[PDB]
Amino acid sequence: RHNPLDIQMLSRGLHEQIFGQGGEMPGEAAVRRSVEHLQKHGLWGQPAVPLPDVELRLPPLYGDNLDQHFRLLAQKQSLPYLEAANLLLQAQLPPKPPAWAWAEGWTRYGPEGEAVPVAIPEERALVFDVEVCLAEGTCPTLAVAISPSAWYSWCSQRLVEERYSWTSQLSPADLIPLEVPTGASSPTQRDWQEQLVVGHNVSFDRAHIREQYLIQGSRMRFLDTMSMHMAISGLSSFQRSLWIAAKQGWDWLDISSVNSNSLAEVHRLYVGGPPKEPRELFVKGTMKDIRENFQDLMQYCAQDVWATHEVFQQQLPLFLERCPHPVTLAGMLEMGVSYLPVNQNWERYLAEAQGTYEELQREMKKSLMDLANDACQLLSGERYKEDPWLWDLEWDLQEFKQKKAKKVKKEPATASKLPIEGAGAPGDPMDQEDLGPCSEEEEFQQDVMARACLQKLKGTTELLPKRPQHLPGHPGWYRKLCPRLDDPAWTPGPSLLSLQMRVTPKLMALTWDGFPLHYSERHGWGYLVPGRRDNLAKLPTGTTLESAGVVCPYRAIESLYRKHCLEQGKQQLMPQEAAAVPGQPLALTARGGPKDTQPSYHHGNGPYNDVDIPGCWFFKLPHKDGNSCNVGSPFAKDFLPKMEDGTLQAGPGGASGPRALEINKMISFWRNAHKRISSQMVVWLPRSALPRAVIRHPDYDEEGLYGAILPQVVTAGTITRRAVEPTWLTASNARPDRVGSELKAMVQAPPGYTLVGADVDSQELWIAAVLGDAHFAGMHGCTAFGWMTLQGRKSRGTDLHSKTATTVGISREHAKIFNYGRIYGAGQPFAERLLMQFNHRLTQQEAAEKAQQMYAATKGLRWYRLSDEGEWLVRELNLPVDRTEGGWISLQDLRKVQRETARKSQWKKWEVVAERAWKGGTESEMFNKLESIATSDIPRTPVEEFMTSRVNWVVQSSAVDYLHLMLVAMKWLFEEFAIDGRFCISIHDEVRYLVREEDRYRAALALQITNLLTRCMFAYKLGLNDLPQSVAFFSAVDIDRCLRKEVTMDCKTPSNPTGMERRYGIPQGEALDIYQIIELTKGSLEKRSQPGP
Amino acid sequence: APGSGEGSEALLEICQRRHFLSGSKQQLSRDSLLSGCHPGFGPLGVELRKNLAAEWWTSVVVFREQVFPVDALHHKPGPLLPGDSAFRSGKLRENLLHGALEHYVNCLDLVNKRLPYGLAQIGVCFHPVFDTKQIRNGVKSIGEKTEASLVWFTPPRTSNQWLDFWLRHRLQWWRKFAMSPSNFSSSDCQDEEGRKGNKLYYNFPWGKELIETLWNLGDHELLHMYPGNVSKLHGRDGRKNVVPCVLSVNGDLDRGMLAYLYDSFQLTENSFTRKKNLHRKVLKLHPCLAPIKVALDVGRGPTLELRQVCQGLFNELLENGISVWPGYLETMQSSLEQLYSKYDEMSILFTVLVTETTLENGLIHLRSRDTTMKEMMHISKLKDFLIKYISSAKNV
Amino acid sequence: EALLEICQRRHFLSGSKQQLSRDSLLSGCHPGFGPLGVELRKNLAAEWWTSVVVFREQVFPVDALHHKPGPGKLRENLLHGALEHYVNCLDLVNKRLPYGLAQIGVCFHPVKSIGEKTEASLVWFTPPRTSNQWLDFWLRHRLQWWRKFAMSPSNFSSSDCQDEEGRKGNKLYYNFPWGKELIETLWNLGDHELLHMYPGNVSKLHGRDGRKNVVPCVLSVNGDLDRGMLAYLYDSFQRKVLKLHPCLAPIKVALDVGRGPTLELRQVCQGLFNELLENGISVWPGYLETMQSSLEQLYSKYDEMSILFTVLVTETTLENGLIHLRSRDTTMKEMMHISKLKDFLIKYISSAKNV
Repeated sequence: RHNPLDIQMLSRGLHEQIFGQGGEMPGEAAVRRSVEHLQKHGLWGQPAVPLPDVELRLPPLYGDNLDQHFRLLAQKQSLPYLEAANLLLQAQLPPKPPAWAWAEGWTRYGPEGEAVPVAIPEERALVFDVEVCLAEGTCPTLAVAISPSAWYSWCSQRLVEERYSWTSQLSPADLIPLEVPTGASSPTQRDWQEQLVVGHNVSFDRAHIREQYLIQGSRMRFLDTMSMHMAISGLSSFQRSLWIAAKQGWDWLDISSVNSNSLAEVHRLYVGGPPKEPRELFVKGTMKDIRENFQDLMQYCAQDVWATHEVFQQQLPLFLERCPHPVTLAGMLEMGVSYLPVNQNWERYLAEAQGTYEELQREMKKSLMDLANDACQLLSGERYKEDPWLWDLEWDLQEFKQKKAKKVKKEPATASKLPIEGAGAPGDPMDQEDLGPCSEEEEFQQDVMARACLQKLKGTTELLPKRPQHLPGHPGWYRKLCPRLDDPAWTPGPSLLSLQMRVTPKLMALTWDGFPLHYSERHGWGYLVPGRRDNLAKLPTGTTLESAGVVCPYRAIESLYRKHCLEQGKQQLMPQEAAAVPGQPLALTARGGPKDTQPSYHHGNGPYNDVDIPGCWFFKLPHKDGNSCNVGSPFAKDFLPKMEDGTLQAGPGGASGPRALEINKMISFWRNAHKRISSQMVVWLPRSALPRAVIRHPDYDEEGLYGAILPQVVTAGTITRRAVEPTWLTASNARPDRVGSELKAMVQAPPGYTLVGADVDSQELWIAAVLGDAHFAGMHGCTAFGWMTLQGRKSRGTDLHSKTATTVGISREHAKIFNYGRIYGAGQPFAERLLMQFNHRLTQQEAAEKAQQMYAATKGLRWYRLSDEGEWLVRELNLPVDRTEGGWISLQDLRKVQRETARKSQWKKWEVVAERAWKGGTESEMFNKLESIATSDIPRTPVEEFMTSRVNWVVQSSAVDYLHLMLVAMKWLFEEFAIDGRFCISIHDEVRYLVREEDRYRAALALQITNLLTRCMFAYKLGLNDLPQSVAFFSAVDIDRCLRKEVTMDCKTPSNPTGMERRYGIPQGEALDIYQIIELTKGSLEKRSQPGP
Repeated sequence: APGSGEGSEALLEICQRRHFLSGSKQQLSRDSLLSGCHPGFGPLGVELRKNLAAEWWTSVVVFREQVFPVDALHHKPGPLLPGDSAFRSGKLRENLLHGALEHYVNCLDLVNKRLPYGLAQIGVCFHPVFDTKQIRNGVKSIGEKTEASLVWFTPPRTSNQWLDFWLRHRLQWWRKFAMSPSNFSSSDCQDEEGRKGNKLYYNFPWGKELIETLWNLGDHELLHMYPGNVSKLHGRDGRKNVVPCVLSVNGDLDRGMLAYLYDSFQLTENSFTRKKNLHRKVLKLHPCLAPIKVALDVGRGPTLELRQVCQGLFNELLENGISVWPGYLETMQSSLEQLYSKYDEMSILFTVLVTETTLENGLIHLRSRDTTMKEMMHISKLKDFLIKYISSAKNV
Repeated sequence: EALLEICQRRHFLSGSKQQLSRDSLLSGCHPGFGPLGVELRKNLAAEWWTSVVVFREQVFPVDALHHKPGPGKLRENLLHGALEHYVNCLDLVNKRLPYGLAQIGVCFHPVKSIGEKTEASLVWFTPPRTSNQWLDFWLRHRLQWWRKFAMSPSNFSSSDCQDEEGRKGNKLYYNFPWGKELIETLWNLGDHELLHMYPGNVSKLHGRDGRKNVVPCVLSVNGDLDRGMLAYLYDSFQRKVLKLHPCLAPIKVALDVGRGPTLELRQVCQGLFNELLENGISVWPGYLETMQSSLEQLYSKYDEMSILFTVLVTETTLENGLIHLRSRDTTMKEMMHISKLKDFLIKYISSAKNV
């Protein structure tokens, strides 16, 4: 239809549920105010140079007020589960702890007793819990049940089952084929009529739901008791933490602190403690014994669990709907029932993955080991048994047998293995085993003469030096072989203690950021102030005789930071602007680095005490993001890694440490990621998989694994409710390449299937967008598409973000993120801080200039605003007051004005419950993430009461809403024929769904359209009655058996593993676009569009 | 560039001297060296390449599957259809793999026809260097290189994965024997046909070099070799039938070795921009790497008793399974220090100078090994510590 | 030949019937060397590598060329390559005397027709005086190689030849019923196969008595290996069974599944196989393989595959750990602790280099 434009095309899809050019934009004032602008913000005149096209032809919908039809969609999903939940909620018969029981169910809350579990809950609705051993098996050992009755299982009969003990191999390894056999209680009940929804708190119940979903079909839906909590009674990152310290052991605890326990404290409050848990933790680690203790108590665990379920629940709904939406609720119902494919490959993609981190370390070690070796030695100096020896000697320790008791006074028939030393238990030593042969000697000649004379010579050499019984029982040399130092002791995966070994940095000569010194091993770095102060090595004739005399290691250690000295200074100009142990700067003085002082966010210097000889040193920054102590680590995660890739760092002459820092840099991300990743373990489809020879056509080894892992996506969670899967909802491409420098691909791969999904850009930036514009009168705007302006212009909008940095000519990926940030919570100080660090010397003052400015430009007129934030002027003006929703709906409870609210009270939250609140900001942002923080650069998307939080969360809370529709509509439409498949994703700005191959094109429309709607709908509530083209037809909808954003990619890196998509499995298939996709599907389906393509 | 040239002389000169490269002259110059118009390698030369073949060889032999082209035959007399002469020069194998093939079907009878393995061994093949012509007679000259070819007759499925499997393994082998293995990449530069199999290279002081190779020319040459009615035996899957695939054989090059001594001391730049210039350097071979493990030593009197028992160590040592340099001779030439230097310039791990301190200072395994650990060693434990040394060192 | 037919079995040499003749085999012209031969060969040569090479580290591995430009010739007197490097390596040991420079190079002679003789060579250089002493004895040395603490090598002949243009040294032969054959030929070029080759300022070469500069003598210790196994290939033979000198036997042991039978037992055997391989012992499993192949129709192949032992891993072991094994000489089926089996063999092995 047509092509109309008081702005951006809208055409004829509208006619059905909207109007294309239909928004009642009022005459001169309204149409003009918006226009008067941009003469100031410089946008119009040329905006009239568009690339407008689209031909839209779709009739799938009916309703009056799209949302009216949205609440309907929400209605269907929400209802069947509302009904089965209803009855679980009003249920009358409390708890019945009978004796206890054993495995698979039956019942037993009883007039008397139990049994009859041949098969599962005919219950129609219940709750459940699950335990899993440190037998580490992610598999079960008991599952607790309420409304009807159900039960515990094979943990505790498991304990009399085979295979030998702990830490190697054993049976549960083969318990991986246990999955299919086990189920999750079948996993299901029937899918025939009413399906029990399940209200629980968090994970691994998410594991009861580790098996309830998986077979790819199932109308069970759940919802956290912890999620909702977050949702209703939740607290912010920093506020809660401050709130936590003071709270257990001053305004509005009503703390509602995630987990269960602290929430029950707020909802109900009695029997409020932990029936169980002092146990189960005093060794969420000891088993074999477990059953004993279990039999007696595990019923306890159960029950405690129940109350929670019951206590949060019967009270958790009402207040939830006290913030009343159908959609929010239904959208989260499916979010929880998410899925993730996997194949034979995860473990392998993951195991090849594991092989590399080692190589790497193993390798820097030798490098290291060697470089340190070379170094220390080449410096002929002083006297042996001291000085650089000390260094080389500690790190390298080996061939020791001194101690640790064990066996002794008992042991059986030695195989020439006889540890000496050995002290307390080991010394009820007795006679035996030493003598010589009749037998024979090897060569006839002087050889025997000599050979045999040698042992004589040697043998006696023993009667010679040292003590004689060391000989009895010869050693075998504990361990290693070359130059390496051994802290071991600690098993905790991914560890390399030779770097914590202070000293490594003087070795690995390192200064160069702020240009130089070399460093001190872990604190700060020297400079060149040939004092005339600092140094009075001076003289005269005195110095001659006495300097040499020395007195203390100091004059020798001093002489060293002094040779070290002139050289550091000469050495600095040369590279910057380019010996008997006292030649290599770092090493000498540094001996023992780098000492007292404080991290103290020291842009500064150390007023003596510290401070000796010719050069001054700046106790290297920074540490806020670290938060509390002295730098301590050169490779310290956080700031430091950033600078390794950073502009400044060291290893001056060659490959050396660059290789080193560079190497480690590669693996850091994986270390930590590592554990969490390897951990999900998994379950698999054995034979009762996808039928129809569907299994057949896809192509399939049949010698591979086709199971899948499911991660707890906290329904809600977050105060924004966004998501709660560190590992999986923290997906990333691979900028800092390497193992798990994303296993994303491997993630999905079922044969007969493929996954439709996509990415909406600034799904967040745009929301912020119309919001303001819409309230700056006509929603066209300024920042937001007013200022996002029509612009894309060849490269694209990042070129706009680019505009932000070019005026202020600078990198953009570093500039873009901070606006997002500006968009979020505060501005002013935060820019200076972050910008400063990532930036350099302009110092606080210049930082000021820039921070203030950037903020000035998008929000810098008097009282509160001009530039770009009439919206925030509204987020702020609408939200510094009462409690609210986000113009769309749903309420975010904790509140500055609103925490305060029955007027001005009690010192007014101290007036520093608010000042302690002044302190959280910046720290909180570099903290926000527990895993990695602010992310890696090149992408990096991660973001007490008062604006900041609140304001930041509006956008966020509102992008949650966003997610739910995409979802609600899609779920809806899948039902709506052309059936397809699954998923919840809701990852970042990505939302992937699974589909059979066919109707994979079909879903494409779904998504497409679903967004149009979402988008469409947003404006009507938010702003009013209309919206544009560009957004409408996304970018394109992506289809592939792989999981990476923007298909062709190929993902070399994991630097390892990297034959990748060659190393193979899959390899990239495009996302159709909007125009194309519609061509094949032609007006969607039933079974009608069908033949031709 | 001038610094790069100096590094080369250092790493080459040391090779002429200290005997690693038998021949001297222009036929040796980098370019020529790589072509092969060189006279050869020192004994040292042999010990390393042998260790290598040997060391590399062990890995190859291990898994459930393993065999040989069995022979490796310069050979090849014959006319027309098999190989096609293109240009000019000679008749000495150019495909250790080719032969490996005739042996194929029988290699097939092997393992019960069961298998889908890798049939191979090591031997010398010849390369000619013919930049370009015109001047006089024509097509003269010849270069030589000792290769390792592993063939594999793989199903359509061992396929890309089995090829890719190799990628993996090979790479970990190098790093294993590499002092700074980051100079060992792979590319996938070629073919609009047969598809993948990547080329390998080393990062010399002047860029990359082609080393090993890796193709998947899955079952295309056998059809070439053994015509059929669409004949013969296909080969077993395990109850089905298939025509066996290609196995990419990194060639050899003496070069792999050639890059190692590089890696080791390659490590030029090492101290090119760091510390004071006392850059005497040392070459560095992973222990298993080095041709010689240690230089026995002996000094003072009686001159013999000590030359003796060194005599003594050697055998004991010789016997154990340790390469040695006997230093009785050694007391003669030089003065202590340059011994060190030579040795370090030699890679010989540690050195023990049995002198007055040796019996008469009754005992002592006298010190040497670097990072300057001149710690006294009662001769034995240590001797048998070295036995350990190898073991752990090797392992990784 | 009786052995001839068994000899190929699963080809222990590449070549059909008429392809390989007891003359083409003596010509190496045969279609080529086969499977099991190599192990032996790599095995053989290697033990020689010890023979003279490992024993008294007075000598070293020299690397001589295979081809020659200019007059375009073939590698026939591998004894030559050494010549060129003498000067090259002389510098090695100050200037002392004497020693050699071993190099097992596949030399030549391709009889018209052609073939390749693998061979190995040693080139020691002794002075005139104690030349003869440090000469006749030499025979003695490896006299024992091949004999190497014999089985049937109670039949290794040696003949003396007057003369020739070298100054003599004797040849080597083996007791071939059909027709004896020359195995190695040691010379005594006490004279010049240098001199001209390395003329001019003779004082540049030469060696020493102990204090006096002199030009040493020239020697040859070659006969070619390629077939050196061909011979040893006969002491063996005398139901079908082929016994062999342990340390030599290309492979060392074998095994398959049994009683278990499917799955795990088989997997365990392979792992065991792998463990034995790590330190240094060849072997052969028969898993996945889908048939029992009997036990005496499969054991005759061990004979024919002149193996050495076996280890029938069974289920009467999964709860005890005891396999029933044999040997390929006298069958006295024994029982054994399948584990200590690691340091086992080494005995029968290391000590097999004894008697």
